[PDB]
Amino acid sequence: KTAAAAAEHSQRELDTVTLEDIKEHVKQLEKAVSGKEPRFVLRALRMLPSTSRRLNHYVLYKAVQGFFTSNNATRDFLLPFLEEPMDTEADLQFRPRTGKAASTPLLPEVEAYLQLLVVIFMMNSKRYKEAQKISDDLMQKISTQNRRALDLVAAKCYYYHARVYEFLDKLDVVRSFLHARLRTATLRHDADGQATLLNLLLRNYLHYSLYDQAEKLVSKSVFPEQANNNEWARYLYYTGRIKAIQLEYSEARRTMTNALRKAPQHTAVGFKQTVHKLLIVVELLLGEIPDRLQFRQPSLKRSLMPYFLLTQAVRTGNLAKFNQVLDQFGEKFQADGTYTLIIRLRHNVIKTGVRMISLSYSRISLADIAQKLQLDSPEDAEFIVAKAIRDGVIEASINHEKGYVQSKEMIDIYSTREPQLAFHQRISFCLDIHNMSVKAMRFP
Amino acid sequence: EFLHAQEEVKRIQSIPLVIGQFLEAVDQNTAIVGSTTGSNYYVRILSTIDRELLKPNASVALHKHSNALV
Amino acid sequence: GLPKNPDLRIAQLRFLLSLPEHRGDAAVRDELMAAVRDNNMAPYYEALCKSLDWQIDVDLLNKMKKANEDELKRLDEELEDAEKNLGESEIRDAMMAKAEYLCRIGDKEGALTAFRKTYDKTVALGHRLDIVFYLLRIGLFYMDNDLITRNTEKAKSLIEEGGDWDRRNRLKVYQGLYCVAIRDFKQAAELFLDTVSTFTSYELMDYKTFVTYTVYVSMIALERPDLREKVIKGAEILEVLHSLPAVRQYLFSLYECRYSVFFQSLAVVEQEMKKDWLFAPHYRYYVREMRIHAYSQLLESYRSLTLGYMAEAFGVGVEFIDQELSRFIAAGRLHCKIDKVNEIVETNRPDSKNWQYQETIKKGDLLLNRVQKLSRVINM
Amino acid sequence: QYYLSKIEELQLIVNDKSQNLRRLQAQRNELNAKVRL
Amino acid sequence: DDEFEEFPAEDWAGLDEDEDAHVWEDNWDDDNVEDDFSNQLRAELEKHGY
Amino acid sequence: TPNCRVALRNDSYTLHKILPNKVDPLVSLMMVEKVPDSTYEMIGGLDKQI
Repeated sequence: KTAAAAAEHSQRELDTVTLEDIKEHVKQLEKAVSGKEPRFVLRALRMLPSTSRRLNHYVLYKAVQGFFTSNNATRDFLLPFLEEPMDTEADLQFRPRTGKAASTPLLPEVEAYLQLLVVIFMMNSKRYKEAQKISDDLMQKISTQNRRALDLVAAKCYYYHARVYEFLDKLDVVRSFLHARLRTATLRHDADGQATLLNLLLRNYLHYSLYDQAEKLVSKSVFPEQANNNEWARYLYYTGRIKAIQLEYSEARRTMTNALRKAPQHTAVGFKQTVHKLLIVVELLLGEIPDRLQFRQPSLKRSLMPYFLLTQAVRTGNLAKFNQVLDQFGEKFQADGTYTLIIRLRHNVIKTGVRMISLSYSRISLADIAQKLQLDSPEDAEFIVAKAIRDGVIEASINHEKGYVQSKEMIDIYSTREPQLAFHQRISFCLDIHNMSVKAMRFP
Repeated sequence: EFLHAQEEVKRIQSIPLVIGQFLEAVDQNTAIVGSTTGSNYYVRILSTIDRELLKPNASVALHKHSNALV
Repeated sequence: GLPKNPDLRIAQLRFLLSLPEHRGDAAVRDELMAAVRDNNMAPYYEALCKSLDWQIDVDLLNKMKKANEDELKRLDEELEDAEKNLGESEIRDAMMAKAEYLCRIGDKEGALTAFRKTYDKTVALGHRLDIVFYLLRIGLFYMDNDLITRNTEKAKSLIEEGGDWDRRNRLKVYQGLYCVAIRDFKQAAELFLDTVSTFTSYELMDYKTFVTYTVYVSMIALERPDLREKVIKGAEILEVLHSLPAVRQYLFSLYECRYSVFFQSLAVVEQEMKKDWLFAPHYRYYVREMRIHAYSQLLESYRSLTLGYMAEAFGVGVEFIDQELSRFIAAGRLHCKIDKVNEIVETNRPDSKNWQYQETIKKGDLLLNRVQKLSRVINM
Repeated sequence: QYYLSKIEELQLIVNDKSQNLRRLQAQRNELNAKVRL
Repeated sequence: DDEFEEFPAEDWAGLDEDEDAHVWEDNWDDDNVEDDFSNQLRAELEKHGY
Repeated sequence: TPNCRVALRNDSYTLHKILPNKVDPLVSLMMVEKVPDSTYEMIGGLDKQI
């Protein structure tokens, strides 16, 4: 019994440590209300998920009954919804509010936080109906109270609300909520809330493959630049994916590499896996040879080994081997949603090989290119080089005599100037950096 | 206006220098030098030139009438 | 420092018996001749894979191992129990004898344990240098690249800072990490031309083997600039090429740019590197990189050299040279194009300005990527 | 009072931009005083 | 701090071996499969007759 | 403080700042020496004399 008692006492001590973390959060909001500073609010929201992975029904009920010294609708909602365990030997001195603290009404910020914390705790417990009810109460309270600092909270609140509704499969129904809060955020200039709601809407259109509506909304909805880093990364990745579906290739590669760089390197393992697969497929379709250093990703070895074989097949120009490996391990490609693109690469391998061999050779025979890339037909080789030149990916031309292709030339007026023309945005970066400094040099 | 003033105050002449050897940098904004004719006197060191070439006992240059570290 | 060198030899023999199945008759003979000796039972958990589970010496050889290890263990117990010698005393060399027993006789695990033990115990300059050397030698023995990197890191960071004229005794195997790895291009050569050996013939199995490593590393390194004044001028270099005629043969063939003998000698070089555990560039930098350099050297100062004549000036098989050129142009080097309808090699060598311009725009791309990442770092 | 809030946010932006704007002027004036000294 | 498990986190289920377990840097060509060069040169010498 | 260095003025020569020592660094070594270590442990063979 000694070992079990010691383990239970230790886990109760960690429960009390988590309760002290929640108490520190409450003190953080007391300070935030005192100082009118939402940045330290952002710190509280950043530090919540770190401790979110270990909570207990009993310690949550402890925090509820302690913080709600004055009777309130939050306590009345948590009393039936939160199912604390049976009697526990450990109790704490629950008296945080006395006198004026109990007399003063509850803070809307801490109310939104208790609601969001209850919904995250319900999802951790794998409950759905109580979580949706708490989230509805949260959005109702945030809509009713019209303070400026609340909408910054409302951004991540609506974010996680729609994430819950995605598990609920109410991800279609929550669209009305998303659009209503979008209109409220448009009224209140809530850029972060707007960013969150567009991210949730884009994930909804992804889960329903509603890509035509997604692109029609993205092409008209302006996304805030100064938004949160994570929301920016999610939005940019979704935009890159939909551009890849739309065949917007240069924009797709730009957006996907930007999203990979914007994502935290230490975290976002699933996001990283998705961006590796996206870059592999899209750049192989482009013929842009995939980055070899990316294969050293410790979390993507098994997923990229068939991707490595796909790269090898793209370079070689063979068909049967990669068709076999797709029949073997193409189900994950279908789950990722690139299998249509997978077949598109399977049949554009010849295009990519033609680009590479045209870069290799000056005047290559059409018969030679057909033999190299398994065309076995002079007319098909001529058609392929025609299609490459009309696409403008390469400079290989056609002379119906034998297949002549022009070579390069020495550097002209603009060939030395295009780098400076495309790179002199350095001073634009400098000026935005200086303006950010001007904004962020508060003295007190 | 302030960029103009900053780039305007940066004239520092320094064309007609003379040589009188430095003794050592006692501190910043203070120093002691020995002229060619001797006459060791304490001077003020400007911030334009510093340790990068302010080695202890190397011959240095001074202003014609100001004998100041240039 | 002589120990772990015959161990290196037996490790290379195990390599030759295991990886190439062509050597499966003479490799067995040399492996047996050097494993029935050297007390190979604890270092036979690796040898069981190729040959039988255990050669027929079990009783006698295991008795010898256990008796020797027990005698050394008794000696160590006496020194560490009856006598309270601590720190700067003979207990340090007693534990060195313990580690020598556990290494030259026993398996690497006990040797590593005794090493780490005395390293954490005594931190004197000489003791620390000796143990760092032993750790590097055992790591390069058992091909623990992690251990090799660890000892190399600590030595190059702090251990070699304290104490001089011994880095000259250690760099020859400290650069073996670059030697065994792919990095045979710049760093290995730059720190490995030093012809100051800690022993006349040890560490890397010989001074001749040391020279062969030098020649391979330099050949990977560069083509033909004032390499005449860098390695050819080396008097010891010319002497050792006199000692090894075929080595002198391919080295002078590359220097003279005579491809007819160069390609045969280069194939011989690749075959020799196969028989060597330092075979990391199995498909990248045995012969393909060297001939990339050679072809660059050849077609540079040329504009349109015919495929048919460059083939006979560079071996035979015009089709073989054509496919090689196509493959290497696809690889990226060999700055030229092929006029197939006329079978010509039209090079495209940029001017100094043009090529350096290209390098600057490449680095501008890389650093725009860098500054965009840093702009991500800011504002978050 | 919501247009009042919007005007207050605009005033906050102006104040934040004017912070470093005044600080840069003050420190450059200090630099000019230093060079005059 | 969260790991963003919402995006599909399909960890690689092999956990068997690192193919490039050392610091070797591979190239797109380095992983082509052939009988190296010595055998190919031998075949070239044979087809030319020596 | 006596036996140190000072800064003076141009005409009136009034004091400016009491400079650190300049006489000592310049002529520290003429025919004398300050205290070395050369401890008696190094001294050997003459114990009956020391």
